[PDB]
Amino acid sequence: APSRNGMILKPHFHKDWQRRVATWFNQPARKIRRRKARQARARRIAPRPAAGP
Amino acid sequence: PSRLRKTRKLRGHVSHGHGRIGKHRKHPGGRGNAGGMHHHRINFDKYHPGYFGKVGMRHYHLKRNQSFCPTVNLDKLWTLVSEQTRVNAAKNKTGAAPIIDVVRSGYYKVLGKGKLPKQPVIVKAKFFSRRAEEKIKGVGGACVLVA
Amino acid sequence: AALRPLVKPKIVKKRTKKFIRHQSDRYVKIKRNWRKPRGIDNRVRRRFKGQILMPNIGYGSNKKTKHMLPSGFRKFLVHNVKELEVLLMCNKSYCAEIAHNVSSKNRKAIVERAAQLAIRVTNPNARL
Amino acid sequence: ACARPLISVYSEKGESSGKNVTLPAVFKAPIRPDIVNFVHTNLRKNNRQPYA
Amino acid sequence: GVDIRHNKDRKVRRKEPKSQDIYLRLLVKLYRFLARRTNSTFNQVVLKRLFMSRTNRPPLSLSRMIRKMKLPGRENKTAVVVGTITDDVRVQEVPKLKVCALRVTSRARSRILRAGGKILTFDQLALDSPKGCGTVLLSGPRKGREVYRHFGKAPGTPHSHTKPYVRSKGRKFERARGRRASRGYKN
Amino acid sequence: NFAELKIKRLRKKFAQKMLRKARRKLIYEKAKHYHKEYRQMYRTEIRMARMARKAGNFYVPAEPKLAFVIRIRGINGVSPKVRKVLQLLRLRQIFNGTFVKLNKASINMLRIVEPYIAWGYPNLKSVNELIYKRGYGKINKKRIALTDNTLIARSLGKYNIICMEDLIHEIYTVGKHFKEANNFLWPFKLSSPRGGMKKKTTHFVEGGDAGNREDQINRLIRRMN
Amino acid sequence: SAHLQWMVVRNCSSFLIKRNKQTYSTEPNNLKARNSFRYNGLIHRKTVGVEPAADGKGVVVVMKRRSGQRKPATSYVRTTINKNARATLSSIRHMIRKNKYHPDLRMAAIRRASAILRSQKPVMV
RNA sequence: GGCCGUCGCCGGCAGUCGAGAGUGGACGGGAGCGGCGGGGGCGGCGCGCGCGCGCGCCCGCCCCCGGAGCCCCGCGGACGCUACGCCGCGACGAGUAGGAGGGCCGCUGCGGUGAGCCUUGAAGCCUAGGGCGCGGGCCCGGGUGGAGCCGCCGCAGGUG
RNA sequence: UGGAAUGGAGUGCCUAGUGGGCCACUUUUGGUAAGCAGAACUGGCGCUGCGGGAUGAACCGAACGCCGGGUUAAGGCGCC
RNA sequence: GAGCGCACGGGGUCGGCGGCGACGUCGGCUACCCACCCGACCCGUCUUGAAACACGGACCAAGGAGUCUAACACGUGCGC
RNA sequence: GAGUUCAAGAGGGCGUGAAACCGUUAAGAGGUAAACGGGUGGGGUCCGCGCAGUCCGCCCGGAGGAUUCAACCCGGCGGC
Repeated sequence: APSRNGMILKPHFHKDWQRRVATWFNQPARKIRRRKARQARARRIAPRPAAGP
Repeated sequence: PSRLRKTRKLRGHVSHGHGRIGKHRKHPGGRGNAGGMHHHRINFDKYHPGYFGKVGMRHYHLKRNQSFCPTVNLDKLWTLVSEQTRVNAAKNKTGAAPIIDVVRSGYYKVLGKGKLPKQPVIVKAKFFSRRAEEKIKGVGGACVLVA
Repeated sequence: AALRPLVKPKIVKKRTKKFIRHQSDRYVKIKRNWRKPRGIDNRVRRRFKGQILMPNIGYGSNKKTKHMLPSGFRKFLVHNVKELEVLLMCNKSYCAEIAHNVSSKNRKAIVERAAQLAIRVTNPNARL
Repeated sequence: ACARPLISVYSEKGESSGKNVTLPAVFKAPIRPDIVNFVHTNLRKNNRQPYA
Repeated sequence: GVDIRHNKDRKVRRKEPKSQDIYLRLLVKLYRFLARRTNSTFNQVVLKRLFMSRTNRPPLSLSRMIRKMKLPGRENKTAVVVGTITDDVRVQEVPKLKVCALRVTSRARSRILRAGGKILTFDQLALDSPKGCGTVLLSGPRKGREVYRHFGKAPGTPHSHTKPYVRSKGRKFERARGRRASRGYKN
Repeated sequence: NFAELKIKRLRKKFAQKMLRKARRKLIYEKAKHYHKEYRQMYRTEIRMARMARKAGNFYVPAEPKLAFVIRIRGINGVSPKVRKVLQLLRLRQIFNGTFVKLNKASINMLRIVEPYIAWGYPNLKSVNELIYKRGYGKINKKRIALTDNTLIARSLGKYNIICMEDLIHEIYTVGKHFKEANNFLWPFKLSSPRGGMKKKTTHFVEGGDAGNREDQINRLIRRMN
Repeated sequence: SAHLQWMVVRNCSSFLIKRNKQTYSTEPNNLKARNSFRYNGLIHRKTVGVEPAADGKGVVVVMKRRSGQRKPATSYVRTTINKNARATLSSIRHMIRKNKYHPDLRMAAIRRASAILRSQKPVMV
C-alpha cells in the first residue's frame, strides 16, 4: 500500500511506445563502421594530419 | 531468474496471492495518483506532508550555470595540496606560508567547519565566510580573494 | 555376489502402499500421482473419517533403515566398469544396480568385475 | 602468500632449460570462486543475440 | 494438548546464521572452534559479529578509532574491528595504532603502516591473543546510514522530524500545505 | 614423572571414593533424622487431641500449609481470567498437577478457577509417591528424570537440599526455601483416573469431582499413578 | 592451504558423482570413496594410496613426496609389493606408522590392500 | 514405549569425561610410618586397599609414539571430522485466505564436466514384473521401436 | 533489590489477506413474535477434524505427526 | 597392609536353550490383478452457511493464465 | 497362398501408433447404482529359491602334505 516516494513516471502514452524506437544493438556494429571511415579517410589524405585542421 | 521467483512455488494454489474473498481486480481505486485529495487523503497527509499548493516567486529561464558555487570546508582544505607541501613547515624553501588555490580545485566558497592545523596559509577563493575567515586568520594565515 | 550384508535389521515400514489422489472415480484425466487437495469444501483436505489418507511427516522411516533394499543392501546406479571401483571398499552394504542403457556387450564386462570385487549386483545377467 | 619460489623454464624439447623466472605475484592472490562465478555468469550474457 | 502459543517458538538468531565466501568461511570455521572451547566472551562476540550483514558491520573511520584509543588507560591494546576501516582525510595528526580488522582501505593501510604502527588480520590474532586478552573492541556507527533519517514516526504528524521521500529538493516539492501555516495545515 | 603422576591417579580416585563414602553417611543420617521428625509430628497431633477431650475442650487442628491442585478440564472454551490463573500455577495440560503453598494470596487464586481444578491436602504417602514415581526436575529448561542425587544437589545445593528425601521434606513442611524446591519440579503428568469421576462439571460438595475435597485428594492421587 | 583448495572443490564438479543419496569421489589416492577431506590425494601435502599392481598380481603403494614443490611428474613415489597376504599388510602397516607419515590412513590403507589382494585369486567365499 | 519432523539447549566433536573427577616444571632445609586438623555440623564437596597397567639406587632408560597403553588418545583413526559434516539431550506438531524455508521433485536450451551411455540397439510407447521415498517422482526387468540420450556443477525460461 | 506465583526480555524495518460475518450463557433496545433487526462481556463456527446428541456449523467432552499397551471425560450397558 | 565374587530388585535383552518341513511345495511389509466380508454424500467456486432442488463438468489427448518483459522507486541480502 | 525387404507389428495419406471408445479370448464376480478407507480366498500371473542353509569371517591345536629361494637375521644395491 502506498507508503513510498510519491513519484509519477513518463511511459504514459496510450498509443504505443513502440511506434518510437526501443533498441540499441547497432553500436557494436556501428563503432566498427565509423572506425573504417577514419581508417580509410586517414589513408586517403596521406601526409597531412589525420585529426583535421 | 524465473526459477527463483515465488510464482514458481505458487503453482497448485487456486489464486497464488491476492486471495479469494475479494479477488483483486484489474485496478480498484484509480490509476496512479488518483484521488489523493478526497479519497486517498489519509495516505497523502502522513507520508507526504506538503504536496498540494505552491510557494511563489517563479524564475522563468533558470540558467543553473550562473548559480554554480561549490563549497569546500576547512577540514579538507589541506587535501587540495600535495604532501611535500603540507609537511614542510620550515623545509624545502616553504617559508612562512604556502599558498592554496581553491578556484583551481573546482570549489569557490570556503566554508568554515572544523579545526585547521596551526600553519600559516594564503587561502585564495572567489568567496568566503565569516567563521571561515576568522578561523584562517586565527591560525596565522591570511584570506585573499581572486576572481 | 551375495555376501552376508554387514548388519541385517528389521526393515519395518509405517506405510508405502501408494497414496492415490482424491477423485480417480472414472477420471483417466486424473493421474494416480498425488496432489494435495486445495479446495474449500473438500472432504479429504478436511481430514474426514473414512476418506483417503493424506500424507504427513509421520509416515517417515528409520534414519538407519531408510532406502534399504529388502535383501539388505542399498542401491547405486553404475554406468561403466570404472564407476564400480568406488564400491570396492563400501562393498558390504552397497549393491551396484546396472543402468538400462548399457548394451549387452559390456554388461557381461561389468557383471564379471562384480564377481571379482565381491560387489553385490541386484541386477545380474538379464540379457544374453 | 610470500617468498615467491623459482620456476624453471622448459625448452622446445622438454629438458628444462637453465634460465629461471620468479613466480609472478598474481599466482598468490585470493581465490574466492564466488567472484570468478558472478563475474562470469554476467560476462557470458554479453554475447547474446536478441530473440523475440 | 497444551495451550501455548507458537509465535516465538522459532528464533531468527539461530544456533548459527550465515557466512558467504571461502576466506570468510575459514575464519568462521576457526572462531567457532575458539568460541565454543575457550571460556571467553571476546571470541563469542567476534563470532556473532562475523555472521552479520554488510549493513550491520558499517565501516569504522580512522578518526573514530583514534578518539576511542586515545582515552585514558587504553594504550598498548590491539583494536579489533569486525567490519572494515576506511581512511579519513580529516585527521592531520599522526596516530600510533595497532589494528586487527577484515578489510583496511588502501589509503588507510598507507597511513597506519607509515607511522610505525602494525596491522593484523583475524588469523594472526587467534595465534597472538586466543582468549581475547588485551583487545579494545569497537564498531562502526550502526545507525549512520542515510536511510535512518526515514524510519520513525511517519512524516506529517505533529512533532515528527523525519525526512520524507521526494523526487528532489526544491521550491515546489516541499512546502505546499502541511509545511507552512499560511496554507491551512501545519504539524 | 610416571611415579608422581601415578600417585595423582590414586589420590584423585581415592579422594573420589573418600568423598563418596562421606556423602552416603550424610544422606543416610538425614532420612533417619527426618523419620524421627515425621513420627513425632504425627503423635504430637494425637497428643493435642486426647489431652483436650479429657478436659472437655476442643482442639481445632491447623489450617494446612499445602494443597495439591489437579486440573480436570482441557483447553477448549477456557475463559480469559481462568486461563491466566491456572497458567500461573503452571497447569497447561489436562490432568497435570503441582504442589501449591496455601495462604490468602493463593486461596483467592484457587477461588477464581474453582470449576477447573480438583484440589485437596496431600498426605505424606502422596508427596512420597508423587516425587518418587513422577518426579522430573527442570534442569536448564530440559526436564530430566530424577534417578540420582547429583541432579537434585547440583541445582538445589544452595538451600541445603541435597537428596531425594530432602526434596520431599521441604515440599511437605513448607520451609524457608519452598518456592525453588517447588519450582525445580516440572509439573507432574498424571494418567486419567481409573474408576471414573462421576462428573467433571460440578463442585465436589454436590457429589462430583471438582473443588476443595480437603482430605479425599489422597484417594484421587492413588488412582492416578 | 590444504583447507583452502578443499573449500574450492568440496562440491564443484570435479570427480564427485552424486546419485541415490550417496556421495562418492573418484581420485587417484583415495582409500575409500564415500568420505572426503580425509582421503583426497589431490588436496593434502602427504597422501598415501593403495591400488592394484599393473602386472595383475600383487598390490602397489604410492606415497607422496614432501620435499620438492608441485612437480606432478615426480611428486608421487611408487613401489611394488608382491608378498604373501600377511606380510603385505606388515609392509604397509610398517610404512605408514613407523614413518609417522599421515597415520590417519593406517587402518583404511590396510583394509584397502586386503581387498585388492583378495580379488587377485579365485573368489574365496 | 517405538518411530518421523520442527524448535530450543548462546548444546558436544577436531577423535569427549563433567550427571561436583578441585591443574604444572624446579629450587633450599627439615623432611611426610598416605592425601590441605571445613561432621550430630547432622546445612553444596574432606577414608580403606594407599605408594603396580608396566617399569629404577650398591646400572642407566619418564622408556626411540618395540606405544604415554588409552577402560580415552592434546602428535595421534569408532559407523564417525562430505564441519554446508557427525552426535547427545529435552519441549512440541491441525489449520482456508496469506508468508517463508527446503526439494538428490519434474520440463526445455547454454558454458563446464563424467577418456559418460548408444545399431551386441537411443528417444518414446505398453506392462497381473522387482523395488526406494511420507510425498513431488525415481530406478531396474520384459515387449515393441529404429537414432540419438542422460548424471554432477552453475546458468537462463514461452516450465508442471 | 524491599508482598505471593510464572519464563528470558527489549528493539528496527518490509509487509500479502481482511475490512459481506454468524451462533450461544448472561446483560439488553424496536417488535405480539420471528430460524427478525440492533448493541456490551466471554467463548465458539468461518479456519476445525475426533467420541456423544439416531441425523446436524454453533450443544456436551476434547483440540489432530504414524503406531502398540493401559485408563478416562461427555455419553451410556433389552436387540439393532 | 588384598584379592576373589554374587554382580545388581544395577548407565534401555539375552540364551555357554531347543523342534519341525524341505523337487510337486516354501516366501513376496513391500505392492500388485480379481473377489469376499467389516467403515463411507461429488468435485471447483461465491458464501456466515454446499451433497444441495446454487452455478461450470459427457469422455480423451494436446494448448492454456494473478503473471511475463521494460521503466520507476522502497527495503532486505551478496561482492567491489 | 507364394514373394521383395534387415523389417510389411515399413504395403502405395504407408516413421513411432498412447487415451477416450469398440470386438474377441482368458480369468473373477453379480438383487440395495458404480466407485472409495482393514484381513482372508484366488492369480491364463510373475519373482527368489529349494531334495541341507558343512552361511561366511578372523585367531589357536591336530594329523597329512608342498614350496623352500622361502621366516630370521647378515652383507650388497636403490628409493623414501
